[PDB]
Amino acid sequence: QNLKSTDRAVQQMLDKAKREGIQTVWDRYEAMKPQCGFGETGLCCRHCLQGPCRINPFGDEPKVGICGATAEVIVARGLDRSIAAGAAGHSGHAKHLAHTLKKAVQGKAASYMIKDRTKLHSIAKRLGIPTEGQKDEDIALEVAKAALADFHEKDTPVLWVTTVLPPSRVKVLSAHGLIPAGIDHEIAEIMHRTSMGCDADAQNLLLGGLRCSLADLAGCYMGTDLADILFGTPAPVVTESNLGVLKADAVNVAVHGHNPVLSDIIVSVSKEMENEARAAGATGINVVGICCTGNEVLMRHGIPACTHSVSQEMAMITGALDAMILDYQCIQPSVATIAECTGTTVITTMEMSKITGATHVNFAEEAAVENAKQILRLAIDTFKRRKGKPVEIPNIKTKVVAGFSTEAIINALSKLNANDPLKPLIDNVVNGNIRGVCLFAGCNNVKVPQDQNFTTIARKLLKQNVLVVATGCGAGALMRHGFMDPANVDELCGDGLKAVLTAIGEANGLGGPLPPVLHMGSCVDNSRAVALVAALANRLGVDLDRLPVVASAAEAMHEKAVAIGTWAVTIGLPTHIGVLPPITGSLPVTQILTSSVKDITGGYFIVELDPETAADKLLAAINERRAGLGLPW
Amino acid sequence: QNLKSTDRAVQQMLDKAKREGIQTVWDRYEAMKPQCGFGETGLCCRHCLQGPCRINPFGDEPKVGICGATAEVIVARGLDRSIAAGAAGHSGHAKHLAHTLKKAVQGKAASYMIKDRTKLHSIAKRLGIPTEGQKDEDIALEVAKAALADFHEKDTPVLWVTTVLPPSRVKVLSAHGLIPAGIDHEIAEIMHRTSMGCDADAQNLLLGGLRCSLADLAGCYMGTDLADILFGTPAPVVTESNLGVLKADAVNVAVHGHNPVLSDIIVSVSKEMENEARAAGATGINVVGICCTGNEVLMRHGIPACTHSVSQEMAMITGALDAMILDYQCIQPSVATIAECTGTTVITTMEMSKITGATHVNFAEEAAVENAKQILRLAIDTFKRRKGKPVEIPNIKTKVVAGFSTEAIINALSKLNANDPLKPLIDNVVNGNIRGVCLFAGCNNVKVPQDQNFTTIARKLLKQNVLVVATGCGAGALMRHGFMDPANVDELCGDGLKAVLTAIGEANGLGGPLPPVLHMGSCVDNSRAVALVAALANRLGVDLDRLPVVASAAEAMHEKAVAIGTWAVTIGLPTHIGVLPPITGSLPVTQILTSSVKDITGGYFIVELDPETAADKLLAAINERRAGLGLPW
Ligand code: SF4
Ligand code: SF4
Ligand code: FES
Ligand code: FES
Repeated sequence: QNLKSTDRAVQQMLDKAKREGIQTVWDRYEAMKPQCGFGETGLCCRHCLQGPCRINPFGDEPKVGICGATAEVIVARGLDRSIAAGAAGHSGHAKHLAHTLKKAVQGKAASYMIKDRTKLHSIAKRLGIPTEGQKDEDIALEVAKAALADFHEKDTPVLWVTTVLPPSRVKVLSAHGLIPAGIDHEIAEIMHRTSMGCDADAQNLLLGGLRCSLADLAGCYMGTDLADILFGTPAPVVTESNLGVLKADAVNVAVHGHNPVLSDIIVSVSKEMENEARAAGATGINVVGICCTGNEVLMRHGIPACTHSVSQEMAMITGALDAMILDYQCIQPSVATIAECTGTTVITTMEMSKITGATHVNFAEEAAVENAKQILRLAIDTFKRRKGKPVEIPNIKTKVVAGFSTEAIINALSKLNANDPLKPLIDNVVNGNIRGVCLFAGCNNVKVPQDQNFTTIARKLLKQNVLVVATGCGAGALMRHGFMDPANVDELCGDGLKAVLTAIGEANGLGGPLPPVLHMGSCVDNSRAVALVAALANRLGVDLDRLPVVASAAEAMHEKAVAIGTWAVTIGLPTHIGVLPPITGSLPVTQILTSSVKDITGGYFIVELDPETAADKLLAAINERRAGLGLPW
Repeated sequence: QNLKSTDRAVQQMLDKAKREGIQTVWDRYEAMKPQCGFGETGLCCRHCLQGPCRINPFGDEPKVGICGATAEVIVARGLDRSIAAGAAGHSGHAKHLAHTLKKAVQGKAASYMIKDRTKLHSIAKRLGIPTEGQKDEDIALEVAKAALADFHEKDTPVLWVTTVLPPSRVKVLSAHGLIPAGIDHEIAEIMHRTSMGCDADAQNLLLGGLRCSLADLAGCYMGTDLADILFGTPAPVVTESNLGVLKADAVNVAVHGHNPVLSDIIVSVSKEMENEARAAGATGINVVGICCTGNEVLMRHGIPACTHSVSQEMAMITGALDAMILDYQCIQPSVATIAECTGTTVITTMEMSKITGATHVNFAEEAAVENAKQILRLAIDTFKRRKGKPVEIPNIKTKVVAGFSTEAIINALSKLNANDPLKPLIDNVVNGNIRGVCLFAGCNNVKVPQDQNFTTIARKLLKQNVLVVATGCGAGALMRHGFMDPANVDELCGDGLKAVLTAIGEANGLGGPLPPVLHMGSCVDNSRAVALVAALANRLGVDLDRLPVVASAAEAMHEKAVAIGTWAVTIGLPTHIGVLPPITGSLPVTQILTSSVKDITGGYFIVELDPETAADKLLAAINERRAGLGLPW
């Protein structure tokens, strides 16, 4: 089972699923082998009913699509649609939060409110919305209106791009026509230009993809901004991760998906139904996180993380998961059939994300508390149905220190330099105690033994004094293997990084270091890493493509992860991807994405499936940036 | 060659391409055989990097996608994305025209203007925009603003849906949540909900697809409305079609694509450069149409149609096509390589639709006349380069009567009843002289011998007294085979239909009938057929799903054609498709789309590849509707 997952709790549940005959994502993967090589290389097109068209990577015909589309065009069009789909998910999430904020301050949903006034006012200021002499509810109404306005064309470009990057970067992007005009506008223009008989030039297509990836960035940053207003900006928190955070004698409720508009309420309501849970025989209601929605409530409330991404079914296999409360994105639809076997109540809540066989509860912000109670009462009923049934919760968990929003990181650094908080970080980059920064992002992928790339790469970088930050299921992988536990700094970190983590920790009252890896939150919270890197750029007076900062989507899966990787390139970062995107069937497209895009944005993809080799390539990229700054390396 | 195309001019050019070694769309099709059956049946998914996933239609594993996605989900998600892509093309076209209109009346593009004031005021009235006491430029600015507003959420739904269908139909659709909130909003929500780990219920997914198809309808109707304001509403016109409209001694310039914002200007400018063309040795500039842009200028100006859709390369093979001026959509990218062999100058004009190897001219409304002159001067230079070269223009053309906008049809009928113009049509439906109405729409498809389904089905319906209207490359197929020539009424039409065509024609001064088939314009001008059918419904006080009206996308290809077929179903029509959409791998999805959707919208798909059988099925659907109205059949 260690070929399937490096997580020992997952291995234990894989054994249980095997002897119980429950098919898993790994079993469905094995049944899919050998996979189609045309699709794997990108040399397949179904964009019209003359298809499917495929192209042999090598050999004889077919060499060209039926309409004349070359390999270059087919690969670029498929890639562009994946970016647009990712942008559609992150920005649909943000759009939902924008409507929630508007409702809240219009008096239409009293379960929601402005919790972070400071964040609200700074966002308003960033956008040029006046605050002086204004009601908070009116400032927020203006912010929500501005958020919704960025989805369409207007007299300004997308402000959640142009106001969040340095002016020099906006200038570079504008010169190449890469600033989005509107988030949904760009998504639609991608779908148009990639449809049959439209755009048929690889460079033109890919420039469109870069622009659409910035629409994805805008959606991420908008989602983080709005969630922080509504639910609070994260600060350091201590909790735990992995299946051992389940409790046989509690009602175990997983929140799973992405948008916490529901699950932040589930958290608060669950606390108030403790006595109702005790009346039914439980100790209380044990809310645990899966995937991004779990990251959101981990960051804000210290809710323990149960599992992530590829191993999500395994939480159900314990037999102790009484309910799984779903919104959207990254939910394996198998959970609805597995629930028949495990007893778990799977509940969908969003109109546009239903799963056949799951119970649907039509969540409305107007009714959030009542919806939560309905849902948790199904969870309580399910807990009662498993009175006397044995469960198998692996007794495996790690300690997790998390909550490192960019505001929190700045505050932590400010204890070393109150009026120039980024300077202590830059000082230690300059003197080599910090070699660079690496952001781990994205999913697990059934093709890669779960977590193996994240942990292999992170271990090598940490020993080379790289400051590692993480989001999404990259953070999930790292937390479940101990990388967010400060007790592991001695083992994992080079001496210079240890010195810095310790200096910052001891200045924040901890008597111990910061953890080896800084958890910056959910996938939309990749925007937080952008805020940090942009602030560093501004403090240094350089653009992001001169900073020793890289990104790694080491086990990427979702179209959202392709979008994030693409905007990391577009904003200037060397960006590793540890799974093959469907591009190897076109050398010209591969060359654009890994090489000549450097001349456009200064970033570039590093495609590398071997994680030891990927780490060396990422270190080389960091060190090239150090050399460009005149720094030792 | 008659297995490839039923058009004799196309057959002749296929022989020429064969002996010259020029590969065609039919050759690239042959090289693609056998095509992938997983894609053909819809049982393939590449929506994440764990894929590709396929499902065997029958037999053993793989039976399910790696994430758990069933055949039903995979097929519905692929279909939904095709609808969104079609919606993105028709509404990108409309959006462009909306910006052009705004520019025109803001004084920013004097080559454009309000040409149809009557149309402008009636659209304003339909939308609830005040006209009394307003400048035309201000009415138009408001109409353009309303058009752009329908692309995003706002306090009203999409007005180019809710103001163009009968209130009873809007009520049925609203009750099922099918009215779009915004055109690009729905496109993005499709891409979101079909991404990995989101919507996974076939019925829910397909309801989303129906709503997105109405976003496509809105884009079509907006495009027709705005083009009529800017360029004039079509009225009856006489011209010709097929390759014989090329002239060896003229500069032959094809306008090809969809959006006529450029090609309407090309037409007017070409007339003024006649003397410059004569100075270079030509008789003049001969502008001819390909695909929809050609339909647009055929309808408004009587520009002859050269060819359509699958046979577009054949215009170049004559050797006489001096330039091909492209905007976007349905342009085989092969034309850019074929041009090397044929001498043709292929010119792209739109930023988001480029073709490697073609010359690009960056058209701007602000500069339309100057751009046109630059483009036509390249065409003149190319004409000069072929001094003394033999050309092979097949001497094959048909006479075409076209221009039957809905306003024109109403005006024609009004000569039989001035104050109740629809009543003569309804009278003849009631007494059986008109059995029903059939709209032929959509593309040619290399899988079907070109035009064979359109002409086979049309011949059977016309003999059964069906009033046949046509758009797009369906109109192209019918015009090239003589179905728009009134001289063929005796041969083609049943006696009752002949009587009606003759009565209307003789009342309009013609001394002859209307043509056998009424050309209602381009693909967005399928919206004109909706206006006609909606007006009939309103006059009868019934919904569209009680009218004896059907649609046939008899040789469909483009994602746009899937979108149109889907909104024809959604607004209440029995809708034939003569090529397999990728749905046969899921019987549940097939059953929804061909049967249980009747219970939602009253329309339904008729999937039938045999055209004689399709005609019988369409007649049965028409006759069932007649029976529901209590009419003989
Ligand atoms: S768009 Fe071109 S390459 Fe794609 S399926 Fe259609 S014919 Fe084939
Ligand atoms: S979304 Fe599911 S079915 Fe599609 S490729 Fe990914 S794992 Fe396979
Ligand atoms: S041929 Fe397998 S992905 Fe299309
Ligand atoms: S397996 Fe051929 S279309 Fe994917």
